[PDB]
Amino acid sequence: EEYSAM
Amino acid sequence: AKCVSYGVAQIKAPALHSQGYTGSNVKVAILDTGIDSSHPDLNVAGGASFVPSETNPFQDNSSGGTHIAGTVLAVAPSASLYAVKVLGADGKGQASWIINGIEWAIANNMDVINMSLGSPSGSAAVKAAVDKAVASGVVVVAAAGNSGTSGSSSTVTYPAKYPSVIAVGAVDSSNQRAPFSSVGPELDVMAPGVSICSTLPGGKYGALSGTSMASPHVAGAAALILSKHPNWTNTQVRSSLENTATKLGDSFYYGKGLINVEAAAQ
Ligand SMILES: [Cl-]
Ligand code: NA
Repeated sequence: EEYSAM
Repeated sequence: AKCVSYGVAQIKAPALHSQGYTGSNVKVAILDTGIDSSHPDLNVAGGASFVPSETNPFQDNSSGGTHIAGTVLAVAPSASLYAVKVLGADGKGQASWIINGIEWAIANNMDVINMSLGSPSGSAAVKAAVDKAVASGVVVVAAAGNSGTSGSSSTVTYPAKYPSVIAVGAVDSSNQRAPFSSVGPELDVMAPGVSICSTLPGGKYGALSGTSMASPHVAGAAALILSKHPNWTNTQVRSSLENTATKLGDSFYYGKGLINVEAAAQ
């Protein structure tokens, strides 16, 4: 999971 | 909104509210950790989860999606929110979940997508999905990223970094770039993103910081603009926001500057 909350 | 935030005044949303524009009949998909639909202050019109371990889009075990939903409504009190769960409780997600959320948003005729999320390397499959969304007429807005600066290198995250997507950086209440806000020629506009008070899960409220908080100010602004100009294309809405922004300094740090939704709504 490379996408993170910003 | 029940929690007061400087950010709504800062983008000149009250001027549009006073004119009678609140983002009526605009569908905004929040592609995030869910929206806690039990919040007394949020009405969620529909949704979907694409996180196999977290099957309910109407709960939020992270807090980001609920907060962001509240910011969209603080800017556009009449917008219709859709909870599209593409990130889990740790705020992390896979490219495929994000693509499934984008495809759901196209299939369900969303007007606006908000993606308060980013990866440093991005996905060719995500690029194809966002480009398809934009070609279908969706306003696609994303957080520019919280990766600060890297000399002359862009630090904008994916999918913000793609030309089809509006990349939103964060300023504080003094219109200074937040130290965490990503930079690069891909940055498009800024919005308030420091200590933004909004809705949290379990009927709570509180401040959060990030380009994640800046993005929904722009998603909400797009909803206000479409309520005054329902015939505008996504291209026209985007152009309006970029062309009427308040210049704040070098575009590498600030893009076109702070959105001015009063000016953008013509
Ligand atoms: Cl991507
Ligand atoms: Na972009």
